[PDB]
Amino acid sequence: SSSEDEDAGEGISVNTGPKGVINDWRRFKQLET
Amino acid sequence: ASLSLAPVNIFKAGADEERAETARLTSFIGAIAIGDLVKSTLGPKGMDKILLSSGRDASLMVTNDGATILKNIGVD
Ligand SMILES: Nc1ncnc2c1ncn2[C@@H]1O[C@H](COP(=O)(O)OP(=O)(O)O)[C@@H](O)[C@H]1O
Repeated sequence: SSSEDEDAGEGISVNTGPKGVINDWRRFKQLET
Repeated sequence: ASLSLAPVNIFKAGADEERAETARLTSFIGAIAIGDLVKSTLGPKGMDKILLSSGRDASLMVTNDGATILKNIGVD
């Protein structure tokens, strides 16, 4: 009833680029030092 | 199975090794790069290099000598 459970080229040797960028390199290097 | 490409790791942190192809490639690249750099300073029409030191002194050298060029470079 209702009731239920529901309920390559590695060697580079960069030539001139370091010379070109040395200005910024030293700019950062002074503050880092 | 090589030391590098094995399931267990046998090296310190930072230690590595290059097998046949890699070792030969590294050696050939380094040698050819050194030879290409030192050349063009060879013979009567060879030109000189500029050795710009990156140290505190920042020494400047102009040379055509192969040994002088080769000794003043940081090669790994
Ligand atoms: N006047 C010249 N005519 C032809 N070849 C030359 C002359 N002078 C030098 N050479 C050649 O240039 C070669 C390289 O010499 P050089 O460029 O001084 O560097 P390195 O002597 O250090 O190898 C030598 O093997 C030599 O035979």
